[PDB]
Amino acid sequence: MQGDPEVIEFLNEQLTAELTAINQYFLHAKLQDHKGWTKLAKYTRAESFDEMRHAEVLTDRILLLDGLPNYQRLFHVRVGQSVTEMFQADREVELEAIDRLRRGIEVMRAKHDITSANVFEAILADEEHHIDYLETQLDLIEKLGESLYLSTVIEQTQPDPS
Amino acid sequence: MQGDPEVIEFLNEQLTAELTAINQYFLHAKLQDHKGWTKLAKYTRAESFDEMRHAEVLTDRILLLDGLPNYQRLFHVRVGQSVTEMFQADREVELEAIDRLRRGIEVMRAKHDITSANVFEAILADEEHHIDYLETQLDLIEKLGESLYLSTVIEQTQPDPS
Amino acid sequence: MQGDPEVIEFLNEQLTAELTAINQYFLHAKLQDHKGWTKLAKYTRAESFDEMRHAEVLTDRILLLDGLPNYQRLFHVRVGQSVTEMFQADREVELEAIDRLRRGIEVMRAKHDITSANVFEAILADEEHHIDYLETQLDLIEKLGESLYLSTVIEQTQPDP
Amino acid sequence: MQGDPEVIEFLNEQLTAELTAINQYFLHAKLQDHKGWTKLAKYTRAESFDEMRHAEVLTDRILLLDGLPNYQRLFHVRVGQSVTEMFQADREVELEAIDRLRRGIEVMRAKHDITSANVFEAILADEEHHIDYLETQLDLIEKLGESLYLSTVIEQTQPD
Amino acid sequence: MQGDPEVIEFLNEQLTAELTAINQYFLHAKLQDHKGWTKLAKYTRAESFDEMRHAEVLTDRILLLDGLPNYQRLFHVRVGQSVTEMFQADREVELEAIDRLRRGIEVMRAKHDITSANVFEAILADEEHHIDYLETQLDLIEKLGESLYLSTVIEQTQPDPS
Amino acid sequence: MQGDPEVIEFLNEQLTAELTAINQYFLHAKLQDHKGWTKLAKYTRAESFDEMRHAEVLTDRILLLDGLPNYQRLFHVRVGQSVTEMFQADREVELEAIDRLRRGIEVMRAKHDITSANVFEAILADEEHHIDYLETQLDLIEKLGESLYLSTVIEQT
Ligand SMILES: [Fe+2]
Ligand SMILES: [Fe+2]
Ligand SMILES: [Fe+2]
Ligand SMILES: [Fe+2]
Ligand SMILES: [Fe+2]
Ligand SMILES: [Fe+2]
Ligand SMILES: [Fe+2]
Ligand SMILES: [Fe+2]
Ligand SMILES: [Fe+2]
Repeated sequence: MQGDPEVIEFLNEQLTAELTAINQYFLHAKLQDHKGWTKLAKYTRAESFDEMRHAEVLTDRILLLDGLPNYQRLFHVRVGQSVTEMFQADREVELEAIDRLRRGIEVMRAKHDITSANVFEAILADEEHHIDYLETQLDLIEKLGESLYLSTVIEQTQPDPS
Repeated sequence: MQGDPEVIEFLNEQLTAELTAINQYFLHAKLQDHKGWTKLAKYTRAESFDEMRHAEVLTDRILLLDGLPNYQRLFHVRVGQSVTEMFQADREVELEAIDRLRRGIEVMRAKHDITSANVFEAILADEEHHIDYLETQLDLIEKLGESLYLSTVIEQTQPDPS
Repeated sequence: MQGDPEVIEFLNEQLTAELTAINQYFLHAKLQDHKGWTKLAKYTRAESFDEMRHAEVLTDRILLLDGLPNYQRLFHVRVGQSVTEMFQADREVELEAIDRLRRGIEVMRAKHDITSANVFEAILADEEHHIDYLETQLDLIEKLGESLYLSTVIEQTQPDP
Repeated sequence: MQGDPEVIEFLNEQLTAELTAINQYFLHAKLQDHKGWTKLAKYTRAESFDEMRHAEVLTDRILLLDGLPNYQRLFHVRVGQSVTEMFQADREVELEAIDRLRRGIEVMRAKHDITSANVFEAILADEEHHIDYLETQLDLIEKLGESLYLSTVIEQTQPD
Repeated sequence: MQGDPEVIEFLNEQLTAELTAINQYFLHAKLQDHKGWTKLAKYTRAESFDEMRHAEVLTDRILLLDGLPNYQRLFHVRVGQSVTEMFQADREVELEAIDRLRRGIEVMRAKHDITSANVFEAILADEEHHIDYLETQLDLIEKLGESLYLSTVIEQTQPDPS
Repeated sequence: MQGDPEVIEFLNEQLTAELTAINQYFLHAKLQDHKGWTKLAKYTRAESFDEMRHAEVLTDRILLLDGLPNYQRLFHVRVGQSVTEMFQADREVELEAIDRLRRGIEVMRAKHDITSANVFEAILADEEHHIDYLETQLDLIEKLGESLYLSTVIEQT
């Protein structure tokens, strides 16, 4: 039971993209946390955890196919100062991810392999949901005003009592 | 046993510093309470209690060595009318405390003492966290605007543990 | 709606006296705790906390009338070695407190003000109770002696039961 | 409040080495779980999570000093097929980490810094404990024999 | 990993001192209980258990660093009759421990190892606390009087139900 | 009340032997725990605690007789690197202990003391039980083998 080499390379590329997503999301979460912004930090921390779960399932599937996952390669990492650059870079990486997912799902369904294809469209759906969230928040910050919007994520108003 | 005068005088100076910090922070919390701003008052109250604990432990340490803790003399306590200048004053007294503590801990580690060096380390860490929070707060208020930021604290607390 | 000066410096001076009292009481409690006299330390700590509540409410009232609280100045703080001198110092402090509080309460009661007078009889009642306790303690120490009283108060902090 | 270049660069190097260690531990854990050595898999997962928390505290400290942490560059990672070589790779990365750590702690204590010195002290202690575990396990495996140890570590109690 | 025998011999000295201290305190606790003196016996029991824990940490550290823990060497064990000389002997034992631990901590921190330095710091703090207790109780028994002091600890009852 | 010198000497020798056993058991327990043989370490700590309680009751009895216990002096302590040598060391120290116990029992019984006889009987029974356990482990290891015996006791939790 050996998979095709193109299947292995597609899984490896997706795994590399997931690792880059993990690193970028964690570094961002730390940046917003240091800036003091709380809700953004916790939401992106949850997003990073979800990406780690995706990496888990992908590496299990590729390991079952009798392959050697490569944990050495990593794509480029982008950092900015304001929230707009955060959202723009995240949108870019998710867009390239969706393109790769669509190509991979098409070819995988073409070349008689399904379970890998199934986890492919699962990751596809999750990432398209994340893109929708990112796009709607980008629109909201564009319309609302940067300072006025950021007045929302930060609040010290005794949240402990409940 | 009995301690050499250097450690005793450094501990007494530190005691004076934390007494000044306690008085300054309590007055800041009370004045913040009068102007209706709520959360800042409770945060500063917690800081005041932390400084009270620091003074208590330092007094215990100095009294262990058969010294004479001084409570007669204080430093110059200063007051502000708006948020910016009291934040600045807290930062100033904090920087002075950090520099003096670093010098004393170095010279007193050089003269055979660790336990009091350890308590100085603890005070250093707590004061460093306090100054980092102060600096982040100052940057946020300068970026966002005094009025808009002040709008975020006045009400809508709702402490209901039950 | 702000009050006249005479009331405000009366309150500010009373606050300074309270701050000196809390510092002296805390120092005495810490010393007696180190020496091994535990129950005395507990009582002195309770007294110090009550005096701190006094200071807090009194400065709240000072701020109420659009005042300018000052924390810079302090009265004299005295220290002792045996229980006798500590108790005597506390007695002198309390005597000055009651005298000055009475003069202040009457002088501003004669000037169409009530709430500050009210907090003043509250403080005065507390100080009268405290001076009563210190007086009876000193009298009992005189009646019995020194070593026996310490034997009564001293306890072994075993912390193993 | 800004820190010196030497301390921040030491922090960055340690963070990078630790991230590589996290990745390596996770990889070995997954391969151990694949072949049925479940107990080793649990142990490796616990160690990887501990390294994750250590990296989190390290990046918090470096970001405290108006630093710029890097998650881009990594060091080389190695993999193994049997227990002996993977254990040896673990031990050697631990040794290099502790050596760099001792040099850094001495330099920083000379350069008037305390909090970072304390956190490197804690990390040094934990890596000392972990290297002790690795060495004792390697010696036990050597004495006992590979087949018997593998028979010991097997679970085979999968519910379905 | 291997150790330079300086730290090994310092740890062995501390180990032997701890063992002899354990024996001394255990004997003194038994004797005070025989005299009917209860609370002193309980406190000595607790501090003897503390010293045993210290010895356990010491031997754990010496075994970790690839040492050979020697338990054959024992220092001098001395006894008394009244409370005064028992307290005095405890005081001098603590003083010797403080001095030896001081020399060891300085010389070994001058040798690029700090973990055993940290455990030495903890032990030093504990011993300073214990010697402070010894000094204060000796001073109070001197001032108060011996028989009147012993009247405070004696109690006439059956074996206390724990 | 006043005891006889010979029974006091026997009690002191017993106390010294118990202290030596405490030392050897604790050191052996730590050595075995450092190598991952968990269950043996746990049992050895249990035996050490038993020896401590035995030493404490012996101290109580010897102190009852208006005598002075001995703590400065202790017997020789022996350590090994494999399981067999420590097992034999425990066996031989227990053998010499049981011999001295029997002799002291006879002499002090002839010297009219009674409660000491009972406490020596209790310690005798416990030491005999420990000897039984040691011999059973020894011949089990001998017949079965070093490797498999070490394998069946490691935990790695
Ligand atoms: Fe994660
Ligand atoms: Fe994904
Ligand atoms: Fe402070
Ligand atoms: Fe308070
Ligand atoms: Fe008062
Ligand atoms: Fe690491
Ligand atoms: Fe014990
Ligand atoms: Fe100790
Ligand atoms: Fe025994």
